[PDB]
Amino acid sequence: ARYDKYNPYGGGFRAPLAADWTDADAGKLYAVGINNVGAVVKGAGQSGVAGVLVLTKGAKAGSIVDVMKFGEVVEFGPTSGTPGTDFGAAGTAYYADTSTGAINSTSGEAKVKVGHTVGAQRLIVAVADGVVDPSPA
Amino acid sequence: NQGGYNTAGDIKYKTADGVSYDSLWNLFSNVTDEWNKHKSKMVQLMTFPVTNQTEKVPRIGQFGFEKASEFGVPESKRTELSFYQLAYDFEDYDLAFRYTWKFLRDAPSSQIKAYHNQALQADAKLIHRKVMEAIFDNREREADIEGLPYKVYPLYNGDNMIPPEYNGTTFSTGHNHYLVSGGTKIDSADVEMAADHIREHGYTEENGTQLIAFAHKAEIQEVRRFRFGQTNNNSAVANYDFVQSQGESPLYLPNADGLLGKQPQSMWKGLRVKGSYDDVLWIEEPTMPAGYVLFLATGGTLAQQNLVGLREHEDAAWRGLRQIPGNQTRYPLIDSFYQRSFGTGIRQRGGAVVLQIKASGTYDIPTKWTNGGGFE
Amino acid sequence: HKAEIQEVRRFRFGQTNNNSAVANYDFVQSQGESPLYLPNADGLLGKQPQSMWKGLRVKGSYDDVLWIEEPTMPAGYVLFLATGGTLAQQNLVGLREHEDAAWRGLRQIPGNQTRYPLIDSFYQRSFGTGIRQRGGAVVLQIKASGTYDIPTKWTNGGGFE
Amino acid sequence: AKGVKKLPKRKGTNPIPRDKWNSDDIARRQLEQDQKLHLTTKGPHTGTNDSFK
Repeated sequence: ARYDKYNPYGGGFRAPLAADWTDADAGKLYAVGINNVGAVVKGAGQSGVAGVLVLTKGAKAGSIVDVMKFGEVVEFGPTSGTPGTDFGAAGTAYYADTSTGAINSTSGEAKVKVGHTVGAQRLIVAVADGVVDPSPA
Repeated sequence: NQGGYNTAGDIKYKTADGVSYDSLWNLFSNVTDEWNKHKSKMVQLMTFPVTNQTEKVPRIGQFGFEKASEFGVPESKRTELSFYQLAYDFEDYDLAFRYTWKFLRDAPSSQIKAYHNQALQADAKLIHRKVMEAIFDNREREADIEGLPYKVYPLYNGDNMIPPEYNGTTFSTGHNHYLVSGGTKIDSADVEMAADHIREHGYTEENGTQLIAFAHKAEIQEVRRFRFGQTNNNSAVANYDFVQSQGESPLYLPNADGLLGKQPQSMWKGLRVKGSYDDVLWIEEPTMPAGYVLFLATGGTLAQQNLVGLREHEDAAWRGLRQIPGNQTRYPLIDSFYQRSFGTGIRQRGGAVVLQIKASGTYDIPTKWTNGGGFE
Repeated sequence: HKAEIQEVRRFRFGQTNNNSAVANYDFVQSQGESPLYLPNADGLLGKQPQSMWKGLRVKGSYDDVLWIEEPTMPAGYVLFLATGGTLAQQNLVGLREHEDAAWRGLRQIPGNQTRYPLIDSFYQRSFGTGIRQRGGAVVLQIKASGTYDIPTKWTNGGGFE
Repeated sequence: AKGVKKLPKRKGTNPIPRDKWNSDDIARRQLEQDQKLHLTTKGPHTGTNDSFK
């Protein structure tokens, strides 16, 4: 995954990273939230899911990261795939697991929609306000 | 070989029937073997002096356009570099003469000059074997340059180095220039396959190259018989025909009456040329082992420098054939050493093909040109 | 593509080819091809084909058509094309470009993100293609049965590369 | 000009075709070198005959 369209004024925001991100996460996409200190964590923080994040190289705690809420991500595939070889299905919705921050196409009542794909490799990021269904039947 | 110390008792006589032992050794004081003159010529037309101990070959990725739109903006494009790299091997070789004090007192000085001349011959034999090992031994080697290890390569050998793309042709891993004919006698099909395995990498007649095939006469005596659309060995049918060179005798010409085109040159680099097939010149190579053909590109934009690099030491004090003063000095024993240092590797991994004529199984290295098998 | 040229150069008058067809002409190789033995001292009736056409290299001729090895050509396809003469002074495909010179050629456009934190730049070209001389060429596909297939590398809407 | 060469033909008596080779040129050049490996001598006229077969 890579950022391709990002808008600094209300499309995303700066925040400090709560923990080190290792180079094993380089080029992966995660859904992210804010902890009670005001720093970025994978999955929902206290904030719920705030946005999505990609780093092109590993980064230390307390470094500043550009979280995306609205924009486009290219070279996209699910968080569990290998970056740059494994890619999304065309035309499908994508959902964050709020516990791990992992993104895949499987919908679920407690998951948060992060976007949908326009062809296999481009994700239109547009993060939902809350979970897919807060009142299951 | 005889070997050991030179001793009194190896001096057979001062004279026999009025002929001096000194005057016999004086004959051999300046002789050179006519085969060693040929081996030296083959090294000269098949090697270049290595100036750079390592080669790096980079490539760049590529991208395309997108269809435009009235309001929105394009996806972004990036590209990345990557490279292969190749090095040249290096090795040291030694020889000795040892004497007793009685021998140096009593022996003719002409025997010492004859010995020096024979070491200077054994040098030219060594370099030729190590140049031919570089081509025929289908195995990778390692070299250290500035303490970094590098791979040293033969031709393409079924390894994971992917050949460069050429004219939109994209090669895989496992590309291989050590070929087995799959039949007991050479086909036109085999010759055609082997020449095209070169020409797919560039090395074409449009690039200005000439292909040469060096073979033992047992294979040339098949190849001279290939006629267009006629059957050969192993039921192959020849897609071209063998045209004898301008100097070959008229009574060898086939049952034909005109030639479309021009006959091949009679001589190339001072070697006699038998003729050509598929625009490859065929040359009988005196050193070539029986069941093998070497196909080699020459003289284009590509292949403008010869196939094999000769690496030598960076300091002139360590280049050439050198005499070392030895460490038994003057009594009772004396010794002296000769040393030669160099090594070999191939940059143009696609610029030649080795074809072996056998019915089945994998390629064999010719015994005479295996690494570790000996020194000539 | 060379897979078809390696068949075509073997065609000989009155002899039989791949699908039991008999050749109504022989293939005659150009000057600068590898030499060939001929049954007769005069050998050839008529004139041998040119070695080079338009800076491309010619293999030879069959039925007075010049044959060219073309590395861009997909495997099972041949393009036959008329050139020169009274018709066909003008090439097969027209390139349309915009009427105003300010909008012709490859152009750089400065991009909406300018200096900090992000920077953009764009390249644009606009053009299109059509044929007038609808009879000026033929495409032959080598397949055993059924309808013509467009080469996947050249289906319209398949890609930009 | 025409692209065809007329091949040569038999003219009543033909020189015998013999194959030139690179190997045979080495052997000939070695033989004319080896021809120098001779010493002139005194004959049987030396009081010993151990050199003679």
